[PDB]
Amino acid sequence: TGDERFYAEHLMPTLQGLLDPESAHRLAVRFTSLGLLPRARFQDSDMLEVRVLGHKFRNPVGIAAGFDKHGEAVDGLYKMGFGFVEIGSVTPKPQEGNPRPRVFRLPEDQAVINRYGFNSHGLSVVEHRLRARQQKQAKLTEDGLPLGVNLGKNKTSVDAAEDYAEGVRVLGPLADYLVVNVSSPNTAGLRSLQGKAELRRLLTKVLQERDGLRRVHRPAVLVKIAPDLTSQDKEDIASVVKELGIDGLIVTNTTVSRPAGLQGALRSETGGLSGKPLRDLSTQTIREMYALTQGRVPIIGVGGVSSGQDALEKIRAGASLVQLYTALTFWGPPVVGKVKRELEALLKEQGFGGVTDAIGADHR
Ligand SMILES: Cc1cc2nc3c(=O)[nH]c(=O)nc-3n(C[C@H](O)[C@H](O)[C@H](O)COP(=O)(O)O)c2cc1C
Ligand SMILES: COC(=O)/C(CN)=C1\SCC(=O)N1c1ccc(Br)cc1
Ligand SMILES: O=C(O)c1cc(=O)[nH]c(=O)[nH]1
Repeated sequence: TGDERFYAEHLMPTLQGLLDPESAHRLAVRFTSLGLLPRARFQDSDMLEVRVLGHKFRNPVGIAAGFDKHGEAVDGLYKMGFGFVEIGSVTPKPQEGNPRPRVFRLPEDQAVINRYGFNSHGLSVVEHRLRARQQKQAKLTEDGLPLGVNLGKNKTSVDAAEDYAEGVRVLGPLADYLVVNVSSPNTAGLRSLQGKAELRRLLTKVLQERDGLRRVHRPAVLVKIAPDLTSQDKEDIASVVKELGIDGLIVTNTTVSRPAGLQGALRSETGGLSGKPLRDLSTQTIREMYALTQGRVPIIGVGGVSSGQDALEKIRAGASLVQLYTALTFWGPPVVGKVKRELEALLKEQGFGGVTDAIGADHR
């Protein structure tokens, strides 16, 4: 399309030339929340529908956590053509996150590095925001457009599992799925929650809290993992997820690694790296986790998706659904329909009747 070129060649480079990335993000959140978006001309075909996590998803392409941290732009993101929206991470108490600057573009790499540190309006503020559109969301959910809520921990929390439990109690009843984010690289100690003994204790407490919610308000619970895990850590996660009946995995968060070859001047900033250089590390992590779980645990695949091919690679490796964030920085809103159109094309070329038939196809 005309819109795809204009955004990619003119609008987004202009925005980047005028605004630091934090400012640009805030402007984007505001524009999205007001629906000031190009026409999403693409119409989701039936071949893109997926049923997973107790829900229908109109298309498998979602917005990854971090773009709408505080649940301000949900409706605008469905307008953009996402099949599902995930907000957060949300922490129990409000907190400012790290000092500025804390996000960095690597345009030569089609990558970003961030160290926001869980800036968050907190559970109460987000609860009230979601409550104001709760039945609008119920209708969307029924129509195949579900909502996820991603939960974090405050910086000075003295009991991580209690922070997560509080999130389950407060936002659980407003979500179609919850995400226990134990993979931010930007909160000290947080990734150690991925260890076997810590995850089992943490997850058992999360699941108990969830199961105490009334049936119509009881979300699926997913765990979001890092791309930097050891083999032992992956095996341990898979074991715990099976043991406890965790509903799904989100694979992956940003990487603390710096793959060889990065060109951006800002490559050595501290934080998590996203976008193109994370792509195949994330696809590989999906593949491994799918195998370790016997294909029985739904996976949301994320990291470096900016085309239909990238989405199909993750689906074929084991993802039921995919998410993207960093591709918007570079391509803007038209990227969404681009992914979807390309994905539909490739599915037909590869002889799949729909997305569902492609899930895990590389393992067979
Ligand atoms: C600026 C920024 C902020 C993020 N904040 C969060 C977050 O609060 N919670 C979370 O689970 N992931 C967070 N993420 C990670 C993304 O959800 C996603 O896992 C990652 O960026 C890989 O996808 P991408 O390459 O399409 O950006 C963030 C990513 C970026 C770029
Ligand atoms: C001055 O800023 C704009 O014109 C923007 C952007 N943030 C526009 S114009 C139409 C549009 O879609 N956006 C936009 C919205 C979300 C995102 Br993500 C990127 C750009
Ligand atoms: O720093 C953050 O808030 C954030 C960054 C990120 O890359 N991942 C995440 O889970 N949190």
